[PDB]
Amino acid sequence: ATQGVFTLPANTRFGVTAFANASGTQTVNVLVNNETAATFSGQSTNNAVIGTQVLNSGSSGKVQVQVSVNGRPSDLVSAQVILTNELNFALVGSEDGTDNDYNDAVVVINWPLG
Amino acid sequence: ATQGVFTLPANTRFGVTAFANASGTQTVNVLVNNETAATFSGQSTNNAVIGTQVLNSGSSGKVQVQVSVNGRPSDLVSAQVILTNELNFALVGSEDGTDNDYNDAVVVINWPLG
Amino acid sequence: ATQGVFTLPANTRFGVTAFANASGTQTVNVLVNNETAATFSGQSTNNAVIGTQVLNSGSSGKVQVQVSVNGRPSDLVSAQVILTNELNFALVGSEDGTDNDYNDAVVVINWPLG
Amino acid sequence: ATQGVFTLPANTRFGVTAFANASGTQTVNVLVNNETAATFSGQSTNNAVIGTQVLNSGSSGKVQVQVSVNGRPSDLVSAQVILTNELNFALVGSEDGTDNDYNDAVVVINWPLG
Ligand SMILES: CO[C@H]1O[C@H](CO)[C@@H](O)[C@H](O)[C@@H]1O
Ligand SMILES: CO[C@H]1O[C@H](CO)[C@@H](O)[C@H](O)[C@@H]1O
Ligand SMILES: CO[C@H]1O[C@H](CO)[C@@H](O)[C@H](O)[C@@H]1O
Ligand SMILES: C[C@@H]1O[C@@H](O)[C@@H](O)[C@H](O)[C@@H]1O
Ligand SMILES: [Ca+2]
Ligand SMILES: [Ca+2]
Ligand SMILES: [Ca+2]
Ligand SMILES: [Ca+2]
Ligand SMILES: [Ca+2]
Ligand SMILES: [Ca+2]
Ligand SMILES: [Ca+2]
Ligand SMILES: [Ca+2]
Repeated sequence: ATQGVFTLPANTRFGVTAFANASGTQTVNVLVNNETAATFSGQSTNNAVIGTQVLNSGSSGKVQVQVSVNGRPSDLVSAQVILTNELNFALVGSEDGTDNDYNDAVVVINWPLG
Repeated sequence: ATQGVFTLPANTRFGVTAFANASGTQTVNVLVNNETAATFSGQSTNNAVIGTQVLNSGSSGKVQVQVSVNGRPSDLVSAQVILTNELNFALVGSEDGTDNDYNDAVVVINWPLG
Repeated sequence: ATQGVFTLPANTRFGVTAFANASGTQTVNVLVNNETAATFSGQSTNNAVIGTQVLNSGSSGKVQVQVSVNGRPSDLVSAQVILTNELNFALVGSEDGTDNDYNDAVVVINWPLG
Repeated sequence: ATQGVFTLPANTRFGVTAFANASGTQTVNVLVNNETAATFSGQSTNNAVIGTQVLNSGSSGKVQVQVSVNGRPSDLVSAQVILTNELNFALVGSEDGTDNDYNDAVVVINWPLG
């Protein structure tokens, strides 16, 4: 099943934050309406924030997260959770190797802001 | 129902990260085994990452999040999600006022690390 | 925070199913646009399905679950989960007593159908 | 990533419930410790409960859901969500074709019971 793709309300600002837990350098791309809107890279085995940004979901609301390590696409897991019918999380884990911890890059998207 | 209380794996490192989306200055307290282990604070209406820290869940694994604004406790919502039976997120929203956006302080706990 | 309230896409069919795990008879009311659209009741300590039905979310998409036992509303917990950006679950637990297992009536709403 | 595999607490009763939304007849097999413990089959495009049963997670706590149509395995998605640190839902969707609604068989596992 496709993972790392989310439909947000149109024209809405959202936060995106990435963490690293891996020997490999993680590259996280965030695409809005199929175009790159943010890119974070970094290396940590201690959950360091490797980037945070606020983006607008645009006319389509389509947001996609991709993760790669030295060009090799990571396998992704994802889901969206909504609390009290108001607060949205779109969550992504990724695996760059064999241990299947799926934390090598972790991406959190949250909305609404403000 | 009680919110913002999570049972983590014992003796295990986790990340805790807080975001602010409010006019009021937020204070987030993270308790491990009923003792304050981290405090974050800030003021942003644009998702500032007011704190992020790696903690150990200790012998009992009990982790609790509390949020206050100028000394008044905020109302909390929370849940835990698990992806691919391995990757864990404990999620907290909080409301300091009347609009019920529940994003005034947002806290994400993630494990495992490394 | 309010619990058991969900915004579905407008005019969309959804499933609603309730289970019982308690000594007392559970009455589950499902409201669409703030009117009772279905009512289920039954008693089980073994997760019996006490009702299942297909409903339409109507013009507003507003769906609410309420649970009553022994003449009093139960305390509710809830969340919505979306898998692969397609499959939606709106989940409700409820507590009628003192043990805080929150399973006394469990309600599952799922969409889309077909 | 692997989907449809959950680790439950050992020796614990849980509910498993399957729904169908597809032209193809769905077959759902629920494995406990790698042996089939329940099986449900049926065709519906209206969310029929093609089966619901109480099982015991046994010594291993390993529960796996498989879905097929006339022997052809469906693609699975899944996640687990925990409410108020107490109430567990393990969720499965499945896709037997090309439209990616992932609702062709939907399986919900809930615990604890009683
Ligand atoms: C050496 O192990 C670490 O690094 C690899 C490669 O980045 C990760 O897959 C793994 O989960 C660990 O974080
Ligand atoms: C002025 O409104 C903003 O600030 C208040 C007080 O902090 C929040 O409750 C609200 O959601 C907005 O973020
Ligand atoms: C005809 O379309 C229906 O049946 C196919 C095959 O079962 C499903 O994949 C699809 O989602 C619809 O439910
Ligand atoms: C048999 C018992 O019945 C009620 O007291 C419930 O609140 C308990 O959770 C338990 O199910
Ligand atoms: Ca890894
Ligand atoms: Ca890792
Ligand atoms: Ca607010
Ligand atoms: Ca706010
Ligand atoms: Ca109870
Ligand atoms: Ca009960
Ligand atoms: Ca399908
Ligand atoms: Ca279908």
